[PDB]
Amino acid sequence: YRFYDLTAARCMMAEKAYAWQTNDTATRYIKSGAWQSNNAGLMAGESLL
Amino acid sequence: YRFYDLTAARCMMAEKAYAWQTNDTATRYIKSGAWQSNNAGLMAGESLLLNLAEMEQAWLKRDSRSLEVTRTVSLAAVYRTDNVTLAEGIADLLKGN
Amino acid sequence: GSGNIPTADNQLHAAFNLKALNIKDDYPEALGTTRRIKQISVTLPALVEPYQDMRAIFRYGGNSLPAGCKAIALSHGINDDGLFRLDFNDGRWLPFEGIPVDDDNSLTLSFPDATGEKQKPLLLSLTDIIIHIRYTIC
Amino acid sequence: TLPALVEPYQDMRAIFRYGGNSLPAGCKAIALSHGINDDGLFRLDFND
Amino acid sequence: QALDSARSLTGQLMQFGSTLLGLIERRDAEAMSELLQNQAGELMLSSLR
Amino acid sequence: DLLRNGGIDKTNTKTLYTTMAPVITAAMQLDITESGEALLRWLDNNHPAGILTTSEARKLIIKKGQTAGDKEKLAAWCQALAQRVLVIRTFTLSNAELQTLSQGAPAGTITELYNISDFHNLINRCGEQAGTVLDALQSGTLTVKILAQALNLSEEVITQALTLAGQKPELTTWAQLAVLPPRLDLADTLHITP
Repeated sequence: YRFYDLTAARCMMAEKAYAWQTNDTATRYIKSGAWQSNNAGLMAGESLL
Repeated sequence: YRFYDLTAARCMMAEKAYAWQTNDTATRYIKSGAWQSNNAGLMAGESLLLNLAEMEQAWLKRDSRSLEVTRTVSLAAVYRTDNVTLAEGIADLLKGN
Repeated sequence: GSGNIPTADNQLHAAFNLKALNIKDDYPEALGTTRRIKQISVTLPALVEPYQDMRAIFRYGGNSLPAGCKAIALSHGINDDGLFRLDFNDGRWLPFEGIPVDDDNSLTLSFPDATGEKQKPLLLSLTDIIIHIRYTIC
Repeated sequence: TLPALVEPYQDMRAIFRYGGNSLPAGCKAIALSHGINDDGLFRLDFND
Repeated sequence: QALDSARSLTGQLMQFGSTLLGLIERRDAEAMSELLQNQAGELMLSSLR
Repeated sequence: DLLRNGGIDKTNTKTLYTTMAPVITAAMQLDITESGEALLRWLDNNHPAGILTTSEARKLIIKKGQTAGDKEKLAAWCQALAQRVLVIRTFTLSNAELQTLSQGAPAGTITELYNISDFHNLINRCGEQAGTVLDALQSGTLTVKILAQALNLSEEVITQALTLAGQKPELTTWAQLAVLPPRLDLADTLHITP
């Protein structure tokens, strides 16, 4: 649980680096729903990658 | 058991390198409780790498670009602040003291 | 003494809006619709007393850059990056990288302690400021 | 290489380009900076 | 480079998720294995009776 | 030592529960981490006196040095936690029954365990369709029609048993559902309507 919060902000840093180097802030790739409390967050990193 | 003692000191070396390169000795990341004798130390490296990733992200938030300035010191002028400056100051020294 | 500068308080300060530099007028628009700054290098051909550094800070006026990326230093004043190694392979961005060539910069080239000292005949004999701006047409 | 008399501290305006279309996207066109043995790049590495 | 840095942690969270699903599955087998023995004991009482 | 180490339990409520939840549900051998998450809520909403709020337990468990006092206080808190675990396991109540009861079910005297047992009996009569019943009860949308659909009884029977100890149309809390199983059993053993 506290490792998902680590890696999701890494995905957000990757998305902000993508948005800075190519000026595309309208598009988005790291979207929500990666964590699911029915699964207790199982298979979040699959969706993030 | 004797490999945990190897890798925990590596985590401590990483923490001391983090504390040296950014002057933050008050904070700490590699904390205790990584070994648990109820589990016979199972899942210690998970907790250690959790702390390492916390420290890596604290680095990447604190790591940015920085100003880099050089400065040239003419040491004959800072010996001249005492007016016993270098061109006579090394020259008059002749002794085996 | 004068804050909010564009001899400020005890320092000298420079200011330009890069919209007035006409980057868009330099090359035809059919080449590329966007132009972004990659590297800035500065050359300050002044008479320098030997074994003396030069005090100069160069900075972006707006705020859209990374944390330390917006401001650069200067060391001696002939084609000098604020860095000491110059490698584009570093994933750390260059300073002033990603700047769109439209607007949002009063071009800060600061000069700390411009008053009467060894820096005053230096900045007095500085007959011109020369910059080198490398940019990317994509 | 463009050996012309250049006023000091002045760039040179030149674009060099491929006429046909079989190349990659930005590969077909190059720029020019000052005019003596100058690539459109600033670093010149064949390992890229 | 930030993409690779994010990809490393997302692969690490894939490893954590696989390990966690293994531990949940194995705990969930051991709990049934103990339930069956408690039931076998309290059924053996009735057979002896 | 395990709660004191690891990540600091977050000072915001509803995050305190979900960070403290997996170690507590390991320490009590509960089934799901969300069950252990709602257990802290059920001891926090009500508990016998002098036992710590879980925010106060987090404030105590991260200290400079735990004294000779106020460490058996934390031990009494964990004993109360284990007693509520034993309440949960002695009725074999599910996750959904727990999270319905987690937001303020009184337990601590016998006439409250009677109500918890009656509620557990009603939700076992609901059975496979109990999830939408407790989901409607957690919201404000539990009606007599959906609950009659779940129990496989007529709508004109449950609305009669509701009139006894009159709460009749406003089924918003679980305490009004504990009234139903004695009335339904008594209207079964005497073949009459409620």
